Amino acid sequence: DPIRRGDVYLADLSPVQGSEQGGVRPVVIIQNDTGNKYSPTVIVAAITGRINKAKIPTHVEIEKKKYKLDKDSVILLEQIRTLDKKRLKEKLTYLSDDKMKEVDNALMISLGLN
Amino acid sequence: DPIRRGDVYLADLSPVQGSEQGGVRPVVIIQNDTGNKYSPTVIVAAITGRINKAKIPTHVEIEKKKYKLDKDSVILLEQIRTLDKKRLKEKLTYLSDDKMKEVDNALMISLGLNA
Amino acid sequence: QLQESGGGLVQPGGSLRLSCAASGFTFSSYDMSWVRQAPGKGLEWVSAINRGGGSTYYADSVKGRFTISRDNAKNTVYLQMNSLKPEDTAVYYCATWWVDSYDYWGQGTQVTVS
Amino acid sequence: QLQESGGGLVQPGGSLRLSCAASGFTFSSYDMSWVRQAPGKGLEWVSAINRGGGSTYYADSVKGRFTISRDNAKNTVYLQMNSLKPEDTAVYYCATWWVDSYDYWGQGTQVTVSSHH
Ligand SMILES: [Cl-]
Repeated sequence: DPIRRGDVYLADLSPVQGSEQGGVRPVVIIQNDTGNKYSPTVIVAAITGRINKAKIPTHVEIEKKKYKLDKDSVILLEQIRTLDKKRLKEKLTYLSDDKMKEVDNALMISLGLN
Repeated sequence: DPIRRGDVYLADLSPVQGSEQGGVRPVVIIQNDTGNKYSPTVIVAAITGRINKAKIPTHVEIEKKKYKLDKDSVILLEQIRTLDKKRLKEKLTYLSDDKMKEVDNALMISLGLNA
Repeated sequence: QLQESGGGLVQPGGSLRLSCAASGFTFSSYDMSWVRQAPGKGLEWVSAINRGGGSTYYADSVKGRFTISRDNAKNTVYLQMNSLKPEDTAVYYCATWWVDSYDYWGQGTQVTVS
Repeated sequence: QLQESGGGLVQPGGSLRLSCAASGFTFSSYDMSWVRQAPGKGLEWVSAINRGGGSTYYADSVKGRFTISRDNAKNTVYLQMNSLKPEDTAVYYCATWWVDSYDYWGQGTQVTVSSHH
């Protein structure tokens, strides 16, 4: 498996165009749990490890230890795409409640929802 | 010229896998206007013409006449993706403030957000 | 797959800690509930707790008397029952809550207050 | 490209309706602002309105006295000014607001509030 909001999975984003974040990288499930149950697709936010700290209100930092990733990475809430579940590979971890509150406010800003 | 939240642009979403929406179809800019000005990418929600009515809180109907479409269509707030602006073809129209309020609510549901 | 323990007989005003141990599935992907059934009565939902532990819920009949908790490292759910009263006598099942329905059910455990 | 009209001389307590007509660009893509300038005393931002019309903003000095509006079919902005007082005397410019800065500027229209002679 059951896919829960705030889980981090390995996903294949290829291919992409221009400045879109591509490749096979970690992504966090941001779609609601009901969508995550019945829908053939999920909505994710890309996670990138090519940066460590980021002073942007749509970026959220995640520790490598607590969240069990390759290195300290950053969730990019401006890089979002709906992926068919077939693109999700292995499950890495899931985000804590506090971190997911941060992801929520970051989404509110990213989409100008207030 | 400028890209504004709530604009409807023609956009190339291909390629896709499985049940993801695809091809070159109208999409709605849902990214905040700061991104729409300075960012190389925008965030959009796909519009489909395969149904003109939709029983789902992530769906928003749009009439063909007002918005200059080929036929009555639906905005899918469960199909959203970040696109480089180079994918944006022609600008079709923009949504009314009321319609954008509906889009916003649908997005709040899609992403499980609360006011 | 779900084994309950900790039930027993106690006097009124006593306390107990029911526990439910999961195996054979990924515990970090389901929400958990406690529901009870008294002899000759239907199932009464008692409490629940989300996947990460931050959010907890309780039936009006047990509210404020019982406290639900989870340990995701031990893959276990707990229910701390205090200020027990005779009406709490029942068999207590853990169950997994996934968006709307229940899926796996544990082996009941008896709680008696007299 | 932006032509103001509607300015004039009025007694205190009067009202006026300023209008700004756009051409040469897609009016359905900009937010609009009114800013005024009194002689010598610096530029004072007055009001604004979003691209679709639903959202309007006003400076504390004009708030409740003025009402901003838009017709996107006529590609025009309006400012209704009521309860005018001498301190409102100034030149009034329409401008386009896009996220943070201005882009196109009108030529201005003069507004004078005095009892005269
Ligand atoms: Cl395709």
